[PDB]
Amino acid sequence: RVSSGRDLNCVPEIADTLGAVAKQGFDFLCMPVFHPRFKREFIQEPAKNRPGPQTRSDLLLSGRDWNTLIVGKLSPWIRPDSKVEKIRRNSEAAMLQELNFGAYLGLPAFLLPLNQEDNTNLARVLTNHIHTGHHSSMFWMRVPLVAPEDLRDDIIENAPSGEEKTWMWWHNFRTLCDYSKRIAVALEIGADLPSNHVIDRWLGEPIKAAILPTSIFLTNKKGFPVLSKMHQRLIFRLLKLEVQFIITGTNHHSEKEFCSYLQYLEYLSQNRNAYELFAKGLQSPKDPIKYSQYQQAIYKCLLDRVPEEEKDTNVQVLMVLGAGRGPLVNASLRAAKQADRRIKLYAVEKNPNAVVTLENWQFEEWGSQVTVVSSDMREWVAPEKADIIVSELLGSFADNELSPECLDGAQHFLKDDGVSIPGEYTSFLAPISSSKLYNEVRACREKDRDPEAQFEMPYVVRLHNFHQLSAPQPCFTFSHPNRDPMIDNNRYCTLEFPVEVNTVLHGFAGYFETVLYQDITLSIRPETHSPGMFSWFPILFPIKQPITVREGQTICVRFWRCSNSKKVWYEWAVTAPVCSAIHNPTGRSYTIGL
Amino acid sequence: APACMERQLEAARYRSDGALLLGASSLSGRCWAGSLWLFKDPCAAPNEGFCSAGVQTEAGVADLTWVGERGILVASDSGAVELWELDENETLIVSKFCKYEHDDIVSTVSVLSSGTQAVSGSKDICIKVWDLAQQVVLSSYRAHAAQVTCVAASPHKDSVFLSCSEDNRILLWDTRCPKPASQIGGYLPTSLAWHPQQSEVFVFGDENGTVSLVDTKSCVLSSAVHSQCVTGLVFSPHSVPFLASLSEDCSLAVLDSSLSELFRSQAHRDFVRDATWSPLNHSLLTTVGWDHQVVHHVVPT
Repeated sequence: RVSSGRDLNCVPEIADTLGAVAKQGFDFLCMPVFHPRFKREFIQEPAKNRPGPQTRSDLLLSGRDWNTLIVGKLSPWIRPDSKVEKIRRNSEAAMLQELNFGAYLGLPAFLLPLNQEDNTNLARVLTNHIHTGHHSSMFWMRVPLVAPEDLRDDIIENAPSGEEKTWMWWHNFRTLCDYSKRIAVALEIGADLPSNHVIDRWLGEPIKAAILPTSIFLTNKKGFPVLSKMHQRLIFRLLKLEVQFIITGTNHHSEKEFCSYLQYLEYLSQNRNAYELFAKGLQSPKDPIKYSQYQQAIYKCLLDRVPEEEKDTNVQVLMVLGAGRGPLVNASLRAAKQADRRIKLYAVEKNPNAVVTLENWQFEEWGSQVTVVSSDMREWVAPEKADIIVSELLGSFADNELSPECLDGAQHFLKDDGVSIPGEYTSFLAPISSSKLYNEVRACREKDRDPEAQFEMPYVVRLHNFHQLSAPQPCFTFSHPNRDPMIDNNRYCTLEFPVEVNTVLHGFAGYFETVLYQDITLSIRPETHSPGMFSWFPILFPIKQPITVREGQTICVRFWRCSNSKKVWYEWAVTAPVCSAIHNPTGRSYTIGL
Repeated sequence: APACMERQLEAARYRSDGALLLGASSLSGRCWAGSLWLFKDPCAAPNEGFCSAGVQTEAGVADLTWVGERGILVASDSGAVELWELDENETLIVSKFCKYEHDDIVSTVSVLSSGTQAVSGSKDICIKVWDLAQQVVLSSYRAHAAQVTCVAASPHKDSVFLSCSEDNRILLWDTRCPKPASQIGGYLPTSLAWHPQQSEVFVFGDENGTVSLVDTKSCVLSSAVHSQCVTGLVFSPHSVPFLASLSEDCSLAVLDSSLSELFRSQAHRDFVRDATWSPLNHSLLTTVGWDHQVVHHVVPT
């Protein structure tokens, strides 16, 4: 359900306001910690000796009300990036005072206006307050989708980049605040919206609140406020990002008792999938749709391997490499029933903790049809030659987790007429901008290792708070069985991705596509996502220092898959528009061990 | 009547019979509500018991002005413009209306020269124009890019008012035209005053304390009067008027057409908020501040 709040700059008494506010159903109140007209002097005599209390005392509300029901506001008279020395230094001190009272109160969050082009000083005052032991607070920088210098009316006797610079205000803020997790954006909407190509970027930010003026709401024929469709789409995306919606302004629909504006959010939040339902909650490396497509593939093979009159006499030899707990063996068996064909099966797992489970299956359900091998597929001196080798040694990135080195190792007991399942798989890459995934990468900073090695290692993730810059391109192709002698899985690849708009690059996202057998495909590529398959999430490859890109350029990225008899690893580097150090050289941060 | 008043006095406005009007607000404390106080005697102020009439508001008071004689117009903290009538004997104050037509604080309010219409500048960037007799807004011009700090209705032409904002713009407005606003010529503008006789020429004050005289047809004759933000520029009722200037420097400087300083009062302990020359003694200037003092300065002329 939607969460929402009220932006009141006038608060005569807090229990009166919070009393009537909560009755209208708002979850929280954004209010200022000091009166916004009450200018204060600190450097200048004689005003700095002002008697009396500087604000309403914190005793008026219980500590639970402050920490949950309230959000702060920075006073509008504060221009810490003003050019005038005396207006600046008084404004640095007031901000510390209104923020430290934000700490002393225990407020969950604080609103800070970003509307100027230069906000270098404002960040310093906020960089000095984070490093004070005040972690119970958040900063919601108030930045609009469209600047005030563009939303205005052109009714002046002079003529009235220019659409994206609302973001560059922000990226130059967090970059000055070292991409702190304690800084978020409250995105101020207005009646004029940018193109969707920008919105798709803004949702890559940590949008944590959305400020909705009442002046965008139209009036329907029933007299109730509504949003035109170009807004309702954007709000449907914001709801998916779980932001909190703030109703700024006042009742223009003066008859309707201001709570009507909130009622429509509680309408849109209802009237708008299983991958998002199953997914919830970065990690360093019960899906029957994924196993059925293995089953249908085996069915489509056995009919193709076995003529109809050899059904009773053709002993089809399957080797289920990486059987694990044996779901692929139930499938390999169910296909035979579905195909009505004789199969003999060697289920191979090394892990004794699972051989215990397969061996129990053999005695309870499968019978003598299923052989189990306890030695590993690279050691086992097998007695007979497989007609098929079936497997999921795959990973989120297909050539990860040693599916090739194991299958091409288990190829010396495959018939020359034989096939392999998955027979082909090809991994896919695209650049992504994600300021939230990048901070969740830095959050992995771990003691007793090189503090930048967390960027030289991938992370599995349900990509949710991310923007994608280009259609994914195939990086690495593998087809099994290898029809050739020596030639090696050590591979080199280069990819060039076009770019449309100014945006940071924080990594490249891994997907994959696999041909189990002809016209049967598991896939998590977005443009060809398999239905209802969610076992394999994408992966994230971070980079040491983010890359800020200009439109019209190309992102040229080089990946290597390199290996020896001991280790297997990846290396990756961005070289256009700018050179990024070759990541994970010699497996110093990441390996998938043979 | 209200038993108490607030410390931080924000506005002072005489009328023709010399009666003094104060707007007072709580810029601190538990309740940021505010109050209007009418004094037949400017010297009886600020004591509550010596007033003639006054009333509490359900929200702050940022600015006020006189609509005719039996009425007051009020800029509220609540994003609303309130018109308050006086009683028959002017011992009581009554709401002509209260209307919430701003998404943020009503920073300043001025009345157009005919007295029927009013202009309410604001921090919610849109300036608006009010019809006081119909009690409804006719126009809403969102021309600026920031907080409209101050405005000034023309003293001769009803359709004309000024506006300035933190975007450094200084705009002349004419609500008869199809694109009403036009720009007048680095420090930001804080307050404006039309010259009551040279209706086409005005003065402005900026945050750096410089004071200027600039014509509509044009240029910056100016002087560095104050050290800090010039909150208000006010013109005396003389034939040859004297330009009062009051600042956040807690000082009051009074000027003439040459912009040279004739008088300086550092008697205020805090920000001087407003100044209004008395009609019964043109040498007498009354001020108010957040230090709660009500001061009457007599100026050598």
